[PDB]
Amino acid sequence: SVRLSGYCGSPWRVIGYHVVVWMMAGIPLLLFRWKPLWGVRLRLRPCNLAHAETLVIEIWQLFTVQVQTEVLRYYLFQGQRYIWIETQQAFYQVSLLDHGRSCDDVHRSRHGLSLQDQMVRKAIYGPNVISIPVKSYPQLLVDEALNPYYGFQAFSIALWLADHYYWYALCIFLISSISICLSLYKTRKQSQTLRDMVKLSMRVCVCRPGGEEEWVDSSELVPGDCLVLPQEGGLMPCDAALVAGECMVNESSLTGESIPVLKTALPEGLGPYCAETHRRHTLFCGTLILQARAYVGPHVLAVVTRTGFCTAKGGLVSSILHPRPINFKFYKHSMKFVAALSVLALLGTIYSIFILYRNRVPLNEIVIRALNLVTVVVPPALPAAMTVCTLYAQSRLRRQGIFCIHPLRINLGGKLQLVCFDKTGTLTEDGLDVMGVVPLKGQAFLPLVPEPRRLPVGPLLRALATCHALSRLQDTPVGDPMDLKMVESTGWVLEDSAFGTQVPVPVSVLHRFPFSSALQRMSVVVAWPGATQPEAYVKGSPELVAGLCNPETVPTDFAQMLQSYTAAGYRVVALASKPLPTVPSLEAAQQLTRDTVEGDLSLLGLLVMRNLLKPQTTPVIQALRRTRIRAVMVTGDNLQTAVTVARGCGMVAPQEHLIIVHATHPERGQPASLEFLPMESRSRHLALSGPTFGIIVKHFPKLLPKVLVQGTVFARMAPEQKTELVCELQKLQYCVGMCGDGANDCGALKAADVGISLSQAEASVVSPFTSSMASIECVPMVIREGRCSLDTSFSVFKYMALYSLTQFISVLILYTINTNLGDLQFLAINLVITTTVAVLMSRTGPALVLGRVRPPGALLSVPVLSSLLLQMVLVTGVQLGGYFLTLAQPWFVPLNRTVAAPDNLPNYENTVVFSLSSFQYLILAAAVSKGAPFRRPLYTNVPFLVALALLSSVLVGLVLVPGLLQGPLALRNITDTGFKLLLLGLVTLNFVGAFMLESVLDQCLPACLRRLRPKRASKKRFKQLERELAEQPWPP
Repeated sequence: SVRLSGYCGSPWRVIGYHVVVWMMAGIPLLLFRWKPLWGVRLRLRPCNLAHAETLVIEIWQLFTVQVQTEVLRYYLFQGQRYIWIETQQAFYQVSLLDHGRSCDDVHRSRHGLSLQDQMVRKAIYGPNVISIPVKSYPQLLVDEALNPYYGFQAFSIALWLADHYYWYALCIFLISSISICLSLYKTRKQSQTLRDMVKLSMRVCVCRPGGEEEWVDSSELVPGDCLVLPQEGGLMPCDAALVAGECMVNESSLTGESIPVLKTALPEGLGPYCAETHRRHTLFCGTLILQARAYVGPHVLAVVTRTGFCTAKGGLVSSILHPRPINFKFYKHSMKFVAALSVLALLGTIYSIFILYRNRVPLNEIVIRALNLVTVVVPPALPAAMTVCTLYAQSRLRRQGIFCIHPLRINLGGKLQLVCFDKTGTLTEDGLDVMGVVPLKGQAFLPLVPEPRRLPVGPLLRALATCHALSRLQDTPVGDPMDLKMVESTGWVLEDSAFGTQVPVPVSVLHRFPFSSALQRMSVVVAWPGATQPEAYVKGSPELVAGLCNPETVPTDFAQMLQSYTAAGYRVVALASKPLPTVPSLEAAQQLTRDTVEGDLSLLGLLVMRNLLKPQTTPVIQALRRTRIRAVMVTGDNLQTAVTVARGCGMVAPQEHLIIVHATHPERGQPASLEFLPMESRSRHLALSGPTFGIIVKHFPKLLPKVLVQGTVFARMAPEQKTELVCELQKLQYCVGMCGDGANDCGALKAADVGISLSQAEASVVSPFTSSMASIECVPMVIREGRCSLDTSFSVFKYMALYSLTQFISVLILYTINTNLGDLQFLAINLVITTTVAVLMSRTGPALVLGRVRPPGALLSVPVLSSLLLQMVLVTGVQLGGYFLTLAQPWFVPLNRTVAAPDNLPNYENTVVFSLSSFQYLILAAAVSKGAPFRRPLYTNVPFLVALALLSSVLVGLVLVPGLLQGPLALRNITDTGFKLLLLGLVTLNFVGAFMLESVLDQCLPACLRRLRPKRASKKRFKQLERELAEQPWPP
């Protein structure tokens, strides 16, 4: 859903808008930066899109986009270019200009592109540059500092300068500048990282039509141009389809896979070109071409399909630059909470005005001091503290091996209620492994041998070690992981082809028949010194190989045992051999036909190779299931294999039931039918394929929510189906995590609320969350860090509120008696104590164990608001007790009410209130810092503990030892010592009361709230569905 609105230019309206906004006030600019639709409507006049000079885009969010003309009228929205099609009278994305053209069109453009036609297509498509818009420091400062929060901070600096509070104005300016510098640091870091990541400039030879070859810069490429690649290979500058030749490509920079992939020439045909259907033929921008072979012609040719942001790397970089806004509002009723604090602030302000009038202070000073009191509850350090929290979260994850490109996405980790896991690579080992081999003795299968190394030397061992199609590239075996795994299992070393015994003669490959997808098998011709005649070894599908084998060799237990292996999630391949009476020689064996070798075999043994589960998978799955976080396995593999892995990793514990949901296509004469297939070894899981999922999505919208709620295994799903599944689960107000490492999981990881990729680098682009570890242990780490981040940000907001209300009460108490909190005392409180403690509060890390209780999501919660109100009650009580206790002292002398502060400073009332409140800031900071369930205990934070200890020591020095900082801070020297001990006892009483109140609330109050008002329901659609299914189970 996108809406456009073309606005043609007009000078008089623009100059009128300019003068009105500039001269009238700054409020219109604020409401425009809040609601820009009114601003653009006033500034510029709506008109026909064909006459647009400045568009408006809605997606609901508003962007305004200039239109540029070159005659080509184009604009750029979020990197992508849209051009003015005159015939269609619309703006079409250049990503779809040649979309749909067939492979024959690509092979026709193979000859290249005319230089003039290249020039026009470069005007259309733009340069082949993923240009990250870098901003200068003045531009970044303007973008940051013009926040209305910093505007209010500057206004407050003006008010405090007016009241001759120079030190406090300097404090506010320093804290605001620290906030701005932190924002600049993070923003410029991210931008520079992106720029050096996409930096790319090369000279690539392009095949100009007419037979000549042209060398241009990398940015000169346009779609439809023909590249020629170096025979040794290089880096890929564009997104091209391979038309002639083959090449090794290392797609780790794009996909994250380190293995070399075969990229072959595009198959000629009348089918539309697709980067996904023809992926094996498509070269991607940013990948590495290890080598290129020109089997036909003199050079390897590729034809450019996508340039700039159109490429896959361009799409990923755009998704990083313009991320989809986070759906979750973690701070539910944040505006209501801020208004609930602001009504208390307004009551305090009206009381301040009343008492200031009652103190007979001039009206100008009344309004100045009321404005200062209002500015008190807008803490300068709130943005700094809130950015520091996310910076610490990102640092903790990075030290754990988890990298996030959007640190605000971390809080979504503590909101996760469901995590989807791709099976292979993520839950199971990346490839198959040798669990056993099944030799024969005549017509009887021998017992399984776990390791093939100790098998006696013979035709079966040689078939295991030799019947393959390996090719030693760079002294490294490459090819089918099937073959690589079996040959490394045999222990024989590759050296046509010869093999050396691990510890017993070397064996040579006289001839080799390469594997074919249609044949389900392959064969070789093999001889060794000491052999009377060569032996031909065949490995392939057991059913087909057994037919080629002699019937008197194949045991009758063949079918039953192969089914027994297959049902257990294994993968069985058969090994057969036959003696060839041909003389052992290179020439003689090369003339053997495939039919001769494949026919008349003998069954020597079976090979079983299952995909092992990673050791870390089961503990993580059971830890997530213990936390009541749904573990869903969304795989493209077989359903039986998926179910076996799911039961093995603890997604379906043995006491649980698993129902396989099967859906029949609505063929002619009948509708679509759902049938449920129960199987034997919250407690009822469903297993269904991709076809079944699509059938249910189309024809069964009523039963789809229940399937999604109690569906655990999702096998045989295509990547579009994985993305659809993630979206459908999110439609039930799940917070879905996706932990697929694969490249095919790209859409699901982009769609999911938390998308984690397992084996990546520091600079990976595949998903918002990337990890370096191969195990799914990064998922509980992300969840623990997200819960810690949510708890930490809640504690920081609570401390900011408590902070602010405490200082507000102190200023009110001092206003009542016609004094104030003094200049350097504001500086000390707001900078030395509060900013330090607030930016060190968030440094403590997540709890070491994931627990069932979830962090809250409502800032105006009864627990949070009750905590704030009951902490402020005790703060006000302690300060007023201290003030009413210093009055009772005999040495006390009332302040000079005639003058106004700071003229009457130092005075005993200011001294007592400053001392008490300064201790209360540290007390509240320690009180809001909860540990378990979501964080480590407070003392594990050594900077925070050192700050609390040193600041408490400095405050105790201020109270006790005379003459220390009592000159600058303007503290009256209290001679009495029993009174100092009484004040310290009042501070200790407040410190004990704050922690006891926090403990009592945390323990009792949830129980009291549940007993008082049991929740009628839960707003979440999935929880409603879970209760509905408990009432009446759906599959009967």
